[PDB]
Amino acid sequence: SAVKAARYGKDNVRVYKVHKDEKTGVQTVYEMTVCVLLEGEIETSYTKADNSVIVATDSIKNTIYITAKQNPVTPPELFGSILGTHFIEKYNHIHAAHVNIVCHRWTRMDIDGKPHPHSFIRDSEEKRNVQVDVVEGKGIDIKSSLSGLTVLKSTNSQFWGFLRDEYTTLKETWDRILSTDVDATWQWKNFSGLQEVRSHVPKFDATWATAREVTLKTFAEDNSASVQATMYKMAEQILARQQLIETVEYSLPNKHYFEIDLSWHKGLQNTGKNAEVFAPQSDPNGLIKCTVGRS
Amino acid sequence: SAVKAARYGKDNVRVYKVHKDEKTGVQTVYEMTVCVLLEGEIETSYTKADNSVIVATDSIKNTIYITAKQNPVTPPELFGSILGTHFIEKYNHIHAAHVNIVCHRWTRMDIDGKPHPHSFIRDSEEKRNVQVDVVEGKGIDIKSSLSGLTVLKSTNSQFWGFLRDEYTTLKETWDRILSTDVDATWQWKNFSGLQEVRSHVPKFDATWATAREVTLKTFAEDNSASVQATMYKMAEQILARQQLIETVEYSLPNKHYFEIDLSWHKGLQNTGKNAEVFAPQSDPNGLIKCTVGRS
Amino acid sequence: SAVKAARYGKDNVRVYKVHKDEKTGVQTVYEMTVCVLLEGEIETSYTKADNSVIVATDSIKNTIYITAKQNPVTPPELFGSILGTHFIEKYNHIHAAHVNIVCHRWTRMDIDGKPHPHSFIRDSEEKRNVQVDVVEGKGIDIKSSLSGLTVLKSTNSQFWGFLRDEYTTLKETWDRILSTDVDATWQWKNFSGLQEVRSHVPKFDATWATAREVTLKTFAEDNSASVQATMYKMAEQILARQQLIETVEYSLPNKHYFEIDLSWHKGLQNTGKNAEVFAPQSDPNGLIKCTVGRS
Amino acid sequence: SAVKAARYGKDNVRVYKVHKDEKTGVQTVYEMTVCVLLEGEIETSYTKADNSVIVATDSIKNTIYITAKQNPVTPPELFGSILGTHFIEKYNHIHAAHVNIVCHRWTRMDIDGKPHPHSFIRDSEEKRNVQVDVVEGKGIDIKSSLSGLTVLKSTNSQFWGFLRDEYTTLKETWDRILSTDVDATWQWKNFSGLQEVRSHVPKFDATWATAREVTLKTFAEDNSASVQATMYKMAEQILARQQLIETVEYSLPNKHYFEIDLSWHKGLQNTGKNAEVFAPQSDPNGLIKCTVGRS
Ligand SMILES: O=c1[nH]c(=O)c2[nH]c(=S)[nH]c2[nH]1
Ligand SMILES: O=c1[nH]c(=O)c2[nH]c(=S)[nH]c2[nH]1
Ligand SMILES: O=c1[nH]c(=O)c2[nH]c(=S)[nH]c2[nH]1
Ligand SMILES: O=c1[nH]c(=O)c2[nH]c(=S)[nH]c2[nH]1
Ligand SMILES: O=c1[nH]c(=O)c2[nH]c(=S)[nH]c2[nH]1
Ligand SMILES: O=c1[nH]c(=O)c2[nH]c(=S)[nH]c2[nH]1
Ligand SMILES: O=c1[nH]c(=O)c2[nH]c(=S)[nH]c2[nH]1
Ligand SMILES: O=c1[nH]c(=O)c2[nH]c(=S)[nH]c2[nH]1
Ligand code: NA
Ligand code: NA
Ligand code: NA
Ligand code: NA
Repeated sequence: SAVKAARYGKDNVRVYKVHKDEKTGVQTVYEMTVCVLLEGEIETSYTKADNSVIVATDSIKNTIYITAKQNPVTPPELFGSILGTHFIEKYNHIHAAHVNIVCHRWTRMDIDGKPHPHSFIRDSEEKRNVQVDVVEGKGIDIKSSLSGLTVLKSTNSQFWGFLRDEYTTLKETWDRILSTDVDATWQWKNFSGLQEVRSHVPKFDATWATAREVTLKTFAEDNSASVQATMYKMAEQILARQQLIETVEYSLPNKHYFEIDLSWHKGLQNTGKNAEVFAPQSDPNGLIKCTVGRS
Repeated sequence: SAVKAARYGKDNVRVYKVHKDEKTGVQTVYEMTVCVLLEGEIETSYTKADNSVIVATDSIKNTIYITAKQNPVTPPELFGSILGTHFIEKYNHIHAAHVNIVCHRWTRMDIDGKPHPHSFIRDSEEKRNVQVDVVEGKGIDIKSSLSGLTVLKSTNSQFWGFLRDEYTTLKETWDRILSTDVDATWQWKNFSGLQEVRSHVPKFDATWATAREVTLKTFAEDNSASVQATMYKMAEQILARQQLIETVEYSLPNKHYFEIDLSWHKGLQNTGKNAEVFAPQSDPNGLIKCTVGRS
Repeated sequence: SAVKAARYGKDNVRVYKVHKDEKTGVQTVYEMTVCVLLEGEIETSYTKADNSVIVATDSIKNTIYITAKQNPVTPPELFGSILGTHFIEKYNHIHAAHVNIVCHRWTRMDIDGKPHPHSFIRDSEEKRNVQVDVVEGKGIDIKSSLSGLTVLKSTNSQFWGFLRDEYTTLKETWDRILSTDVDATWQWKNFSGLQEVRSHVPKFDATWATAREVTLKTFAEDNSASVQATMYKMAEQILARQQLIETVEYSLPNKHYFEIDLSWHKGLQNTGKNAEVFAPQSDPNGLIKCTVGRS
Repeated sequence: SAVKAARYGKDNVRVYKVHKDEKTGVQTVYEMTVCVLLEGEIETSYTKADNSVIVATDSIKNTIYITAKQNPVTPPELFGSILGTHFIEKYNHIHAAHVNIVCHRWTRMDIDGKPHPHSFIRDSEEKRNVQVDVVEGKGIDIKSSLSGLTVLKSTNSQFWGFLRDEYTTLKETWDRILSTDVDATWQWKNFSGLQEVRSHVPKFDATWATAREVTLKTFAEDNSASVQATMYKMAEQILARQQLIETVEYSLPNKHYFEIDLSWHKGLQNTGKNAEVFAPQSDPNGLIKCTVGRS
């Protein structure tokens, strides 16, 4: 036998950081969950019980906290690039570092219509994420994403004109509910190293804001022919608004809301134009994916 | 043997309802999860295989949807009272109906600074709940609550002066992080029946807004001596602002954020006034409860 | 305002203990999750910021580990009684201690048909639980339970003869699937204190084994008229086999498996006696409860 | 813009099937969760609102149930190959079908030491899975796996000799607890189509049994130098026992159990050889991966 691929590290590392402005007295908090997996000349730890090549996962954890102490943790594209660069520079035998960051929401509270200097709310489980792959000799590859953005529109979605054969029972519709959990990922141009990532730092928060804004406005305003056609519109707009990204990927479930025929009970009309009460369906669900690139 | 207590029904019934204003073109959505458990002269279904006394759970489900078609589903205190009243009136042998409602958030979207007529976002997993117990001969007992309201303050929490003995290792602190998931419940005066519940309908949304506002402002502004002392302040203020509630109950976890001593690494100072990076702890957690009534 | 009820403590405390027999070389492991909530003369911590009455939750955590070091952790009825007794004896102002224990499964592995001396498997998420309430002046109240025992029978369940009215659509059946997650609780006679609990220690594991065996055999062998009638049989048998318990409580969901009519496709017959492929339903679910006592 | 990749279909489709032997009266149940994603000449559904190319996801769901009615659902490698082959043969414009199957455990009950003909238990959340990729022109690619197999050994694990530098605080150990959730995947030789998959059908259950047996016995018997070294041993043994698989992949978390120093309390000794009570850690966790192929 032979090792064909190997990586190891620390997952589910919870990290909080606070920034304090003691001129203004305003505090700002950041919370994330970090994973770091390393690759390199490590196969003998698997084949020969040679632990000399292992940077212990506990030491990887220590390194996350130390790096967070010594650097800004935002934007996450930058923090992940600094962290991954550390590992491949510090350790001659480590040749790639793979950093995932899940960013959790702590939105400043407004109290009596003024922002509070040190109190925050989790306004939803939506996440902002990065995957930063630092590969020695080959730069830094970054994917950015938003996930867990759960939305619903009650009309201005349609689905008709689909293939119909002996497996088909679904009725065409010109007016349905559409609800989904948005997972949207933008893939950046390869960066040559940390310096280039630093040179683009303002584009990271700006591109996440553009992706979110395009998602929300397109979802709300598109009289949707299908999940596929709406998601494609979102992707092309994001590509047109940030030339340093190469592709945009969407993964959208179709979280179904079924009409309920009540006409068996006192003639009640609850279907079609009369549909008011629906049964949200936990499973199954459609799942629609696409990756959009430039022509 | 003998049956001492028995109840049965349908749980986890997902319900959506839409309201359409075709003068303004504005749609409004509501989504909940309902459970209904019935009690009455039903013991023979357990002891003698007598199913004649059972209102099938599927029929209970049908009844939830029909009631939702025929009535407003808001406020949930009203909807639960209508639903529970139906069961004890319709069925001579059913003497109590226990209705739980979990209300899910679908907040209208703002697009380009205007509210959208039919697009919504799940802005957090915070719930609004009711437990409505309709008991024949004895009125309607309602508990209202908010749950899953997750908050954090980065300073202006303290914990010192606690008991110290041979089991104690915890250091006193005059400046700590406080984070919790708020579960707050207000218990209404018994209502004599549906008419009385209807007569108070505006107080339900108003009291939920008061509880939420008091929670948020007290959490943000109290320089907290302990979780106990802060939660008590919230409860007394809610009681002073709604005379039709009898008690306020809080259940608050203390979701710990631990300092990380890094001085073992290049002398790094990250404790006390220098604390910037912390380790959020998933478990264990303090859990602090109280029920506050009037003197 | 006034405090009407208050309790505080530590939740979600994970605990492992190992026993090593260095005559036989056999090791045995135990893993649980513990919560302890205390009551007593503590209201001033809520109303007056008086932390002197608080046994810090961290010290409660320390106490769980110390008690686990100094005593057997099995059976959980005993461990919870020792722990709760400690708090009300150690602290004059603490008058009740409420201990919940969730016991996790670590079943010894068999390798090449022999039990392994120190390797274990989690053979399901079924739990064994206790709630032990130690109340000064009033003894020790113990509830024991098994939960998360998930079972299915593919036939020999029926449901017919139920009430039928204008809310009913469900078809009678003489042959259905029955699946549930069993939650079964037995409530012990009040114990006067720790000595009496100790005097009954072998009855705790024996009664849990009886409850489990009765559950499994009755579920498998009863040609069930309804969930209610089967669960009642289980409860009466457990009461007849342990005179020191006063009541048995069951809470059983009816996790539905729906037939799928495929006759629209090439005449396929998949209903009634021809039913082979079914759609398991995640929600909603029936929920059936009863508490059985002695006549 | 241009579509670079696209796939769509139905996820989270719950399926039960029963087999009845009415000579022996024995029933056997199978339960799974299925996902099917299709690829092909479908980009115009995204770019031009052309739904003519879409096989509706509801029809994909119908097709899963129909295929389950008409064929055995075991072994899952076979069922997934039949299902995926259907889509690329039925639809000229569909060129790949990607089928995931999660198989749930329903183990026959033993009652009074005899197997019961129609009653079953969920003996753990361990799953058996397949990913079957049917690609027109290019055969069938199958990955098989076991996941959620949670194990613990209380001794006969070590971790010493790892790299030590200014980021290292971890103490070497010659006797630790090792616990993990096993995710193990074997990748089969490409099959030319359904006929070849059928020709190997007995090897699927046999190879899953070999992988499980090798995992369990190696975990229990290896005096482990590290997670890496133990997992590698498992992989090489599986490769030596099934020549039709090309690689074996393991992904193992190191679910940490920390010693608890209690010597601050009455001199209690609970570390090193005296370690009996431990704190299981929910997060973070080491994560160790490797893919093993043949030399
Ligand atoms: O692409 C990745 N996504 C993740 O969410 C993740 N988590 C860990 S660990 N590695 C990775 N890689
Ligand atoms: O937008 C949709 N895309 C699909 O592929 C599909 N299939 C079914 S069913 N509804 C929908 N809706
Ligand atoms: O008090 C209750 N709370 C709940 O969340 C609930 N759910 C069901 S079912 N009954 C109840 N009762
Ligand atoms: O506010 C608090 N109440 C407590 O009872 C307690 N115990 C520990 S530890 N921290 C805290 N904080
Ligand atoms: O009766 C109880 N059951 C539990 O599961 C639990 N958990 C905590 S904390 N107290 C309690 N009390
Ligand atoms: O055993 C049952 N009890 C019930 O109350 C009920 N209701 C429906 S529907 N099925 C069942 N089955
Ligand atoms: O490789 C896969 N694994 C899965 O668990 C899965 N689920 C769906 S949908 N496709 C896939 N593909
Ligand atoms: O087996 C192990 N592999 C590792 O890479 C590692 N790191 C730490 S910490 N413990 C362990 N154990
Ligand atoms: Na390197
Ligand atoms: Na009645
Ligand atoms: Na006391
Ligand atoms: Na094809």
